Amino acid sequence: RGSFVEMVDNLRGKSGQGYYVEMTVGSPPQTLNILVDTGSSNFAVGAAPHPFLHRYYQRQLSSTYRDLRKGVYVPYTQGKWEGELGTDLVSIPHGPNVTVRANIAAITESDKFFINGSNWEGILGLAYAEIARPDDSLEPFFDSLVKQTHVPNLFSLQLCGSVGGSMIIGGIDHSLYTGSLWYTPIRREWYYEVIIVRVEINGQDLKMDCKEYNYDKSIVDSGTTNLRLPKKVFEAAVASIKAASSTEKFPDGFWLGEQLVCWQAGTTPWNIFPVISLYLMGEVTNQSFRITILPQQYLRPVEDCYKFAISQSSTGTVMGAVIMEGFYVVFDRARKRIGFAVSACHVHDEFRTAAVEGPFVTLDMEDCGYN
Ligand SMILES: C[C@@]1(c2cccc(Nc3cccc4cc(Cl)cnc34)c2)COCC(N)=N1
Ligand code: NA
Ligand code: NA
Repeated sequence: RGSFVEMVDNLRGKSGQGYYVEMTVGSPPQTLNILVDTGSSNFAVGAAPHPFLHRYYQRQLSSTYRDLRKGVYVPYTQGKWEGELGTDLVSIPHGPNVTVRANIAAITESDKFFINGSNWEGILGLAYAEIARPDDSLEPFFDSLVKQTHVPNLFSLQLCGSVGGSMIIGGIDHSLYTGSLWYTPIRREWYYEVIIVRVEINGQDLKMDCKEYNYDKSIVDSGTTNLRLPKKVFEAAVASIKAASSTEKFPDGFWLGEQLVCWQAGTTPWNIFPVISLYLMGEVTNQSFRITILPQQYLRPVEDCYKFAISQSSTGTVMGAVIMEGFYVVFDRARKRIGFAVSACHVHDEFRTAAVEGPFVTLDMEDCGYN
């Protein structure tokens, strides 16, 4: 409890390609790098020699593999994969010293799923059974982990924005954050759904009906890059950010994520860009707290050229890597709550820092949830 030195800095990645952890599947153990995803609930790994893959799960080499004789087809907005379901023994070498039997989707065919040039070969869906494919009877990895061992029912993530970080399975490491954790309820166990109750750009309340912030939901998602906002809310959001940054100028394509913007090095104009504050529903009636991020988070380096990493959504709010990179995030499943604290490793400058502050008084917070 409070210290897990063997799990610190167990995450790796490249900018724009996500955060992965080392895992092993099978007996004898086969090592794979696996993308950490709080926004889905399947453990799925490449199992055939797709050209983009450094390696893949070879079931024939595992004595502990059990076939479930069942297939799954998983289409996403743009990409898809299909696989064969089975179970096997799974470990996390820089995680707890346990081995569990978990469901695994052996990916046999995929389209626009694997990234050319990336160093990961599968995905670890850490969300709940409700959104597992093909249905909620396929037990997610973390559920199996907790069912089968003494690992406490929680994990935490420090995403450090080339990239790195920590996944603490079964606890919290207090070295990884400053100040206090502040918790928001998980509204429902499907995605890690939360409720946003107020939004400010540089102190300026958007003053929208707070229902709009969570239309049709708001989720915390390590498998998405952007801070994604409901269209109606995005429209208000950029309008205020554009106006806040009207000092200098960039094309209108930039704000729709349709083109990059560039400055010469040593001299990105950070200060003309506003901070973004999300107030989150608190643990107590009429009580909220707020988390604050920087352009460092929402203007993402591409290789000094940057993408604007806030975008509109038809799927609700998605607090992706743009948000999580400012914070140590505690997925306290046991108490159905999400904790945020200022990350010890977050990218900032000498003028502004990421912030987690409270308590604030906010009335009618339950009206903020969409139904
Ligand atoms: C299943 C699904 C999925 C499927 C495949 C890859 C990813 N993740 C990613 C890909 C490429 C770049 C990334 C950079 C970051 Cl920071 C984080 N995830 C990244 C996520 C669908 O999309 C949303 C979701 N939550 N999970
Ligand atoms: Na247990
Ligand atoms: Na601390």
